[PDB]
Amino acid sequence: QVQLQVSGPGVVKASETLSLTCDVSSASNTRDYFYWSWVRQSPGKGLEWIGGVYSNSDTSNKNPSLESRVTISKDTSKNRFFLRLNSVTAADTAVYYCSSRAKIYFAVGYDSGGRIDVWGPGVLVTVATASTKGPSVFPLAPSSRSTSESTAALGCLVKDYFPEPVTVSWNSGSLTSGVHTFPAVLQSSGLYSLSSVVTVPSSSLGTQTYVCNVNHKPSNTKVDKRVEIKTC
Amino acid sequence: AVGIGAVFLGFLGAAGSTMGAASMTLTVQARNLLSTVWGIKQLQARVLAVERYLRDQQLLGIWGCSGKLICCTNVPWNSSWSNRNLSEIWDNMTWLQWDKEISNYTQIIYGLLEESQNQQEKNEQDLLAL
Amino acid sequence: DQQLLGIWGCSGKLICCTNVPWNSSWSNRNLSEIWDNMTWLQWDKEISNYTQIIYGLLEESQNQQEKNEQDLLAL
Amino acid sequence: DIQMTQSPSRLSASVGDRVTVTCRASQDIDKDLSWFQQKPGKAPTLLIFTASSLQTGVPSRFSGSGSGTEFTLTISSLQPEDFATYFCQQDYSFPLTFGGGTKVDLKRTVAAPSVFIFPPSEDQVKSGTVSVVCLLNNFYPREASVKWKVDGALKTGNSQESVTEQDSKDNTYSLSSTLTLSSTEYQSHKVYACEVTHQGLSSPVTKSFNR
Amino acid sequence: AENLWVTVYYGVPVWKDAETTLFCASDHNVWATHACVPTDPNPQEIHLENVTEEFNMWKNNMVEQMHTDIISLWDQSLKPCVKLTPLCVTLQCTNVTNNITDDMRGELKNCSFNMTTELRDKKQKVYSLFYRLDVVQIKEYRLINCNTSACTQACPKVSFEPIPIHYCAPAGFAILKCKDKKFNGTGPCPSVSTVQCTHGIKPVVSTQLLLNGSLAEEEVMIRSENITNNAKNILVQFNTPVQINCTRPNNNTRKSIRIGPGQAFYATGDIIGDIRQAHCNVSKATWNETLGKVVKQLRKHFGNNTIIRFANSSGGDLEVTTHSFNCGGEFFYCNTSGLFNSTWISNSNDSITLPCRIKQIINMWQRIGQCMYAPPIQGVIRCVSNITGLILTRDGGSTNSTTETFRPGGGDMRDNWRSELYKYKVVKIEPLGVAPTRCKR
Ligand SMILES: *[C@@H]1O[C@H](CO)[C@@H](O[C@@H]2O[C@H](CO)[C@@H](O[C@@H]3O[C@H](CO)[C@@H](O)[C@H](O[C@H]4O[C@H](CO)[C@@H](O)[C@H](O)[C@@H]4O[C@H]4O[C@H](CO)[C@@H](O)[C@H](O)[C@@H]4O)[C@@H]3O)[C@H](O)[C@H]2NC(C)=O)[C@H](O)[C@H]1NC(C)=O
Ligand SMILES: *[C@@H]1O[C@H](CO)[C@@H](O[C@@H]2O[C@H](CO)[C@@H](O)[C@H](O)[C@H]2NC(C)=O)[C@H](O)[C@H]1NC(C)=O
Ligand SMILES: *[C@@H]1O[C@H](CO)[C@@H](O[C@@H]2O[C@H](CO)[C@@H](O)[C@H](O)[C@H]2NC(C)=O)[C@H](O)[C@H]1NC(C)=O
Ligand SMILES: *[C@@H]1O[C@H](CO)[C@@H](O[C@@H]2O[C@H](CO)[C@@H](O)[C@H](O)[C@H]2NC(C)=O)[C@H](O)[C@H]1NC(C)=O
Ligand SMILES: *[C@@H]1O[C@H](CO)[C@@H](O[C@@H]2O[C@H](CO)[C@@H](O)[C@H](O)[C@H]2NC(C)=O)[C@H](O)[C@H]1NC(C)=O
Ligand SMILES: *[C@@H]1O[C@H](CO)[C@@H](O[C@@H]2O[C@H](CO)[C@@H](O)[C@H](O)[C@H]2NC(C)=O)[C@H](O)[C@H]1NC(C)=O
Ligand SMILES: *[C@@H]1O[C@H](CO)[C@@H](O[C@@H]2O[C@H](CO)[C@@H](O)[C@H](O)[C@H]2NC(C)=O)[C@H](O)[C@H]1NC(C)=O
Ligand SMILES: *[C@@H]1O[C@H](CO)[C@@H](O[C@@H]2O[C@H](CO)[C@@H](O)[C@H](O)[C@H]2NC(C)=O)[C@H](O)[C@H]1NC(C)=O
Ligand SMILES: *[C@@H]1O[C@H](CO)[C@@H](O[C@@H]2O[C@H](CO)[C@@H](O)[C@H](O)[C@H]2NC(C)=O)[C@H](O)[C@H]1NC(C)=O
Ligand SMILES: *[C@@H]1O[C@H](CO)[C@@H](O[C@@H]2O[C@H](CO)[C@@H](O)[C@H](O)[C@H]2NC(C)=O)[C@H](O)[C@H]1NC(C)=O
Ligand SMILES: *[C@@H]1O[C@H](CO)[C@@H](O)[C@H](O)[C@H]1NC(C)=O
Ligand SMILES: *[C@@H]1O[C@H](CO)[C@@H](O)[C@H](O)[C@H]1NC(C)=O
Ligand SMILES: *[C@@H]1O[C@H](CO)[C@@H](O)[C@H](O)[C@H]1NC(C)=O
Ligand SMILES: *[C@@H]1O[C@H](CO)[C@@H](O)[C@H](O)[C@H]1NC(C)=O
Ligand SMILES: *[C@@H]1O[C@H](CO)[C@@H](O)[C@H](O)[C@H]1NC(C)=O
Ligand SMILES: *[C@@H]1O[C@H](CO)[C@@H](O)[C@H](O)[C@H]1NC(C)=O
Repeated sequence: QVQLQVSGPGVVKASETLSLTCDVSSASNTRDYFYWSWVRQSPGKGLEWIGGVYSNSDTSNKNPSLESRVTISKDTSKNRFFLRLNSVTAADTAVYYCSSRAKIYFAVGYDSGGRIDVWGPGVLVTVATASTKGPSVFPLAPSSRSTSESTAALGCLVKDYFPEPVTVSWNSGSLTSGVHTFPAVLQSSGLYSLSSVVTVPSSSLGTQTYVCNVNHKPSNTKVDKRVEIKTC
Repeated sequence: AVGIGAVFLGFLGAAGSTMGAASMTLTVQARNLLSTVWGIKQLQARVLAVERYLRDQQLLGIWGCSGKLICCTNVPWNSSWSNRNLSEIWDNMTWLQWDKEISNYTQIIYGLLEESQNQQEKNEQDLLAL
Repeated sequence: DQQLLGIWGCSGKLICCTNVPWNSSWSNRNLSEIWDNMTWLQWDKEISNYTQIIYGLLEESQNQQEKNEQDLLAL
Repeated sequence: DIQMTQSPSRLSASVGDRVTVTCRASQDIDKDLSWFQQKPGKAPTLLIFTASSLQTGVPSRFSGSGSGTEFTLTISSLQPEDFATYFCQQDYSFPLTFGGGTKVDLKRTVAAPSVFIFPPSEDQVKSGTVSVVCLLNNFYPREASVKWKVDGALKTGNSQESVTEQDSKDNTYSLSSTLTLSSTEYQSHKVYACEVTHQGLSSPVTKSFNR
Repeated sequence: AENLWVTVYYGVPVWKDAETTLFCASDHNVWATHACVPTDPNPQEIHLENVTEEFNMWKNNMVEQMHTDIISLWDQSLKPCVKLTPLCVTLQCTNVTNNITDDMRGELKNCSFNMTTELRDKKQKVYSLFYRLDVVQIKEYRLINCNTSACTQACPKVSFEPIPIHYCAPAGFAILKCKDKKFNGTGPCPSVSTVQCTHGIKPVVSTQLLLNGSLAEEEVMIRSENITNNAKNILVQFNTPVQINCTRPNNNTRKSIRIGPGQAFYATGDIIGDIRQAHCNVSKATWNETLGKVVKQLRKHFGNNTIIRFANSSGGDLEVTTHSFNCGGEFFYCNTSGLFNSTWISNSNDSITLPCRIKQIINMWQRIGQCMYAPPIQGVIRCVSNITGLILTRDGGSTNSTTETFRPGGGDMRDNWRSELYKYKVVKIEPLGVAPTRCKR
């Protein structure tokens, strides 16, 4: 069975050259030829075929939309292949997958009716424009009037940080039930923002200490923020 | 299929595979079983290959299985040769292991097969006599 | 020669029919002009170019036929 | 380029139900189209090739039919492991065009969201930009509508929705609608409200605050 | 109830260990390339996935077959040319003392002798230059081989250049290759592959040093039939070759003497210019690094805290006591004393020069009574080779000893072919099988 592993820079600046390298570890030594291809999936969108190349011939085939920006090369001696994208824009942020396609034959002409069509684990590529920075953490306090209900909701807004990821815990990890940390969304400022909320018994307000612990390795920023009601 | 390669199955590729999976790749094995000091030994190499292929073909023919890859026969399988179940052998054993298992019963099976082929020929003659 | 015949399923048959259709570009002559107006030597000279491709076609056709027969007998 | 259209875009079915998906091309492409399955955070895996042949190791419950322009993928017995996004890829001519994807989710009962709104703190106001967060907690089905009303008037833009995946335990969703504004624009209005409409709410639920 | 019946399967992927005759494939020479099958320009390799096979390089029939084939080829090449029966006569010799170096005093002997003329009733007084290893005293000298057997002059137009040879089995037989790295030459090989036949193996003759061979992939490889036994030779395969530059710079002159009807004897008339010893240069730093790798791999099989010393050959024939090889027709015997002279304890442009002696009377294989005379090669001769391996012998010593001494070895050419055929075995296909099935005819 053939195995594919892809690698490359996780962050590429705009208008630069995005280089991805996918290596193959197989062949069964029978002098087969595979078809090595690249496919991307943008966040919230479907799959799209960038291009591909044969494993023995120089015949390489490209998407007409991306024909002028994509260059696909291969090294058969070292069993790997490289994709280069030029004039990268913000729309190119996507999960890239490298693939090998083959057809099983008994002999040259005796098709057996089988393929492999394998896909690599893939890597996320983000087209950023800002630099590293730690988050600002703002408590999302329950309104004083919302004590009439039996369940209270509180949270923490983690805003203006770059790059991903940020890990959010509650009460140093002791509070896990009811915790929802939403995915990060890139803001018009060019930096990430998210919220981490939790639902708790409203009777526990005033007896429980609720602290959100935010961790951001890239700026080495750890912030512990209390969240309490607003007494008037 | 536009973008697709050709993985040609190789000679003795399914040697390590189970018997059930290895029985699907008999063709790649069977298709190429025939094809001063250097020339003299090349000659006897050719002769050895030819006679081996001819003996194999004769053994196939005398069992009534000429020109076939899988040949269903009329002789029953004696349980004394192997007490293993069908699902055991066809999904948890390779052809090499089977050959090692029944290496000491091949001659009896071959004799029974050729005797049954002779009996079948006699029965066909009797049927054609009517 | 014997194995070449056998890989087409024509073992032991002097005349053996096959499922490969006769493409027109190989020869546009009719049956009457072939079997009653010329010999085998002229025929072989004519189809010398299309011999290997025809052999491969027959070979793959027999391969498909034996695969289908095995699949049918499996049930 | 040959265009693939897949239907239905999203569907809900329980374990053991029969599921059908239709993939249609823009022109005749013979039987050259493969059906592929991809799990969350995983690479795609081959289910069917040439629209009728089952890949080795795939359960026989999966099947494919159709030909020409219209092809169909059928799951006879849905199982917990089958809940993954399915897509249809053509290979009759270049370029290789993929399908739109078919996300399938586990079925459950209706659960109404718990709706909350969080006014920004003063510290957030002094930063020059503010974010008002409206939280929908533990709801199903995924279909929900959140609208932003400022001083009683519906207004569009400046609001972003972020949704967690279907919870492994209770099979519900939670959503955050964040309205991000400048401090000047925030102080240019008084009342901010998020209105939520969902299958489990007989009437819309409006959570609002005055600055 | 089961209703089990025999089913015959043809083309079953089963093989069996067997011995067969492997013909030659390749692209005037002693090794007959003209009489060999043309090799496939695209060799067809197959990975035997899910397969494990047991190999044993020390009992491989391929090595014996190659040895027999090489001996037969050498015998064939030496038949159709002159046999120097009349060369055995009393030789009146003098020391060569004109334009010679201090290290070549007495090496060359200028010997005058009577020789048979084309006419049976005439004699001619001729002279020739003979190396000291070729002449033995009865001022009177005779060829060393005279009291052993007559010598056959090597065919002059026949070249001794090694040519790659592919040993390929007949149909119904395949060759199994062990591609697993760090292989030990005996036991299971997890990574097995099947091939029609092997790569190009040059029949290079050499003692104490494997030249122009195949190198290891990962690291230096130590192999032995029984490492604990001191009577078993150790084969070392290098990962990086060591360049060795051998040269005889004497400007030898070749002259022909009509020793009969249509029979010519080729003699060394005179040396143009200065006379100096042939030698071989080996890079000092590269050799030291290679020996460091060798000692690193050897300490694994003999302990980590044991002294490892490389010393000179114990003794015996000139073939085994010195690095004996053939380069460009000439036969060199090099004193490998500066190479295997060092000790190892666990913790520039200069090069090692090994003097070499040229010999004309050659006892090629380990045989008595079959000797060959090499005609002189005209002009300066120089060549460069790749030391890619080593043959060693461990001294007896004792268990109580805390040091292991390894000396250079060789002599037997079976090891030379073993070092190339270590990753190869031959098997015969068994396509017929019988299985139980619920099918009935
Ligand atoms: C390991 O491999 C390396 C690389 O292949 C080997 O080194 C090569 O060795 C060869 C053979 O010695 C050598 O080729 C000779 O080089 C000389 C310089 O070019 C030539 O003198 C010589 O040609 C003569 O000999 C041929 C037969 O050997 C004849 O076909 C040819 O016509 C020439 O013979 C004429 O001249 C001689 C001398 O005057 C005379 O006696 C004859 O009658 C005739 O008139 C060869 O081409 C390569 O140059 C070497 N290459 C390098 C890089 O060094 C090395 O030997 C191998 N090691 C081992 C141990 O095998
Ligand atoms: C060698 O073994 C592996 C597993 O040990 C075989 O792969 C199996 O193939 C079967 C049939 O296709 C599958 O049902 C199994 O799930 C596979 N196992 C794994 C771990 O993936 C493999 O086929 C064997 N080699 C050959 C050449 O057949
Ligand atoms: C080897 O000996 C021969 C003969 O003994 C030498 O040839 C003689 O060379 C001298 C010049 O030095 C001539 O005057 C003689 O006429 C030669 N004699 C014959 C019989 O040819 C030869 O030079 C000697 N070679 C060496 C290297 O010492
Ligand atoms: C070649 O043969 C001649 C003739 O036999 C040798 O000359 C004889 O030498 C012996 C002593 O060895 C004398 O007793 C004879 O009188 C000599 N005869 C003649 C005619 O000269 C000559 O020595 C031989 N040469 C060599 C190099 O051995
Ligand atoms: C000695 O070894 C060197 C290094 O391995 C050989 O050089 C290689 O030659 C091969 C020829 O097949 C090339 O494919 C490699 O690229 C070469 N490698 C380097 C590093 O140059 C050299 O040919 C060897 N010489 C002899 C006579 O065997
Ligand atoms: C490798 O050689 C050693 C040394 O000869 C063998 O071990 C010896 O076996 C003999 C058998 O009669 C004993 O008498 C010796 O006392 C043993 N010596 C030692 C040092 O163990 C060993 O068996 C050989 N290995 C193999 C695999 O044959
Ligand atoms: C082997 O090395 C020796 C020195 O260790 C070389 O001898 C030198 O040869 C060059 C020829 O280029 C002369 O210019 C020097 O004068 C020599 N020096 C000495 C000290 O003898 C020898 O040439 C080398 N041989 C080879 C074949 O590389
Ligand atoms: C053996 O000979 C080769 C070839 O002459 C030597 O390599 C040369 O080394 C010189 C001196 O450093 C360089 O100028 C040349 O460019 C080299 N040529 C090649 C082809 O590599 C090599 O050093 C010699 N080795 C020994 C041990 O004497
Ligand atoms: C290995 O080295 C030893 C020690 O140098 C060599 O022994 C020498 O042999 C010569 C005669 O060939 C004697 O004249 C020396 O006196 C010896 N040396 C010593 C120090 O006693 C031995 O010959 C070398 N081995 C080889 C194969 O060359
Ligand atoms: C191989 O070379 C070594 C090193 O030169 C030789 O050992 C030398 O032998 C001579 C004899 O004349 C002694 O004078 C030296 O002292 C010895 N050197 C050392 C370092 O011990 C050895 O004899 C040579 N081998 C042969 C067979 O001649
Ligand atoms: C020739 O030289 C060697 C070595 O120097 C010497 O032993 C021999 O006696 C010499 N022979 C003569 C001068 O005849
Ligand atoms: C030949 O002579 C040499 C040297 O005189 C001697 O060592 C050898 O044993 C002799 N061989 C025979 C077979 O007489
Ligand atoms: C490799 O071969 C040697 C030869 O004696 C043997 O002792 C050793 O156990 C083998 N190693 C393995 C891992 O089988
Ligand atoms: C050897 O001698 C010949 C004849 O004098 C000459 O032409 C040639 O150049 C010499 N070779 C060398 C290497 O000195
Ligand atoms: C030898 O020393 C090395 C140091 O790297 C160590 O890893 C290895 O285990 C040692 N071997 C033995 C046999 O003690
Ligand atoms: C051997 O090495 C020793 C170092 O102890 C040195 O004295 C001696 O000269 C060396 N001999 C040779 C022949 O290299």
